Amino acid sequence: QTADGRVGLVPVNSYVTLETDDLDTDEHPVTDAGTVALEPGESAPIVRYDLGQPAAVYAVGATDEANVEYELKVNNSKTVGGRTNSPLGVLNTPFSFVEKLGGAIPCETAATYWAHYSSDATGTVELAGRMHIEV
Amino acid sequence: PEIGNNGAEKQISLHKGQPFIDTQDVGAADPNTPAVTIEGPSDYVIAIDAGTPVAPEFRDANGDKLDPSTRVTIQKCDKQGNPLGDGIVFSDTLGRFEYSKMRSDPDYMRKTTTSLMIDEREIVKIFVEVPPNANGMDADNSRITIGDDTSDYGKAVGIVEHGDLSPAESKA
Amino acid sequence: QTQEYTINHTGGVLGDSYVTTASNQTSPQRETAVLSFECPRKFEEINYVGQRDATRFVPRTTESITGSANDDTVVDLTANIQPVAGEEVIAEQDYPVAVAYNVTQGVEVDVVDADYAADTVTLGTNPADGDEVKVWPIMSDGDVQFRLINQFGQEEGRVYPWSTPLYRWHDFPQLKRGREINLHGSASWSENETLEILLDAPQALTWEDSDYPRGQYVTTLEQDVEITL
Repeated sequence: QTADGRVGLVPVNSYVTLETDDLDTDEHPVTDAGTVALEPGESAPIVRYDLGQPAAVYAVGATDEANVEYELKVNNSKTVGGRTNSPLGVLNTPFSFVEKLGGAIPCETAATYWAHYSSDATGTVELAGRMHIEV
Repeated sequence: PEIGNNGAEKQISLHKGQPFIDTQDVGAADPNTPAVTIEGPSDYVIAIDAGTPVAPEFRDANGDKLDPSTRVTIQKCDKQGNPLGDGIVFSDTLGRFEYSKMRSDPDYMRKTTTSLMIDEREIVKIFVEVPPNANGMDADNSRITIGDDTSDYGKAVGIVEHGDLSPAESKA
Repeated sequence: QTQEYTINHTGGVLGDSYVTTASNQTSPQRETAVLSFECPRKFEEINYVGQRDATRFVPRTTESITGSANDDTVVDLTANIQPVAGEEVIAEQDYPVAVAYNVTQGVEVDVVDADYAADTVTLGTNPADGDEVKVWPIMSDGDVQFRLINQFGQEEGRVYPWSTPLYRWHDFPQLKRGREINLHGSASWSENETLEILLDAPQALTWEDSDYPRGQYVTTLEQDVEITL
């Protein structure tokens, strides 16, 4: 009846959904199915967005463990949420920044969802995640 | 008796035996762990100029110096212990000080690179990168000093009470 | 934006992956590549300036002997030798010209003095017959230089044409402003591009031995650079 364009009409060919299989070959820890992390407590990355152009973070999700911390950082320095025991978001039900608050996290150069494995813990761990981005 | 109204911008220096500073032991290959933590006291403002001297004097538990390939990095942090890329200063190696004459000599006196400021509630950390198969740091014998009071050489750490000046909020 | 950091022959701001070390070659005198640093993914660019950025590079070599019944207390060498910035005395130097270690007696070995004219050095101890020894004397008679690589092993230029001798490098007292060393040239590069630090000298230098007392990594490099975040 009225206001067909009210929904927003996000720009097409400007929206991406990353996975673990798109990090690189360069970064050391990687497998075929999902990311791993060493026992002494390596800071294994799960998701990374490297691209010279800016972007915005609409959503994040990742697996969960018992003795692991996680964080998310816009450019290569700054973390937004310092640390967490029970992470935000999971697979098939991620954490929508736009839903839970107004706006989205901007990103100029690159973003990264790091995972810190606690040295107190022991044994190998497999991890994975997903992230929804718009330029 | 008579005392002069000294200026608010007081010239000071930092060391271990203070309340707003802390340290903790370190092992090997542990960059994320800060060996030393500093925090801004309440209603005060600290200022560290670019030509400020720096002086870590870490040790081993047995009373030895560590591998000079070891690295030291002073670094400013946002609140919640969160580091930052900008504002960092003094990414130096643990060698090439000659601790004997280090503070003594203006030559051995290694200064910072860029200016720095600490708002009332902020953090500055000192990360250390030791190569593996080496000895760990011992907090009983380690120490930091920065700034140079009490010498015509070097610079000093500025401090001011926030509640005195009106544009202190603007400067922060 | 811009900072002034130090970078080392291991890890540091890079992370031990985009460094690589290597030894030289002896019989064919050739401009080997002993070290190289590749700009990682995360940085924007790296700069490098002469007469602005300080430097340090302490190399050594390795040699061995065989214990004998006769009281040696002295060993010849295959490398030209001099003191650290010049002096006959030991323990006054900025660092020891030479280090020795006995395999059997897992202990350090002091040094008294040396001729410093021929390839000679004294030992203070009295090694036993059959005991294995290692020594890491100073190195001499070499040249050092820089070059850039555009991701492919494919040179485009050279920082500074004329090589500086490592001999002179040891001669100057290091780590003194005014007397600090500062090469020439103004280089800059970006992501995944490499700076190679190259060596031309006969004697076989080292990076790792796993039985050296004064630290794990024997030699070292420590260079100042400017980085754009």
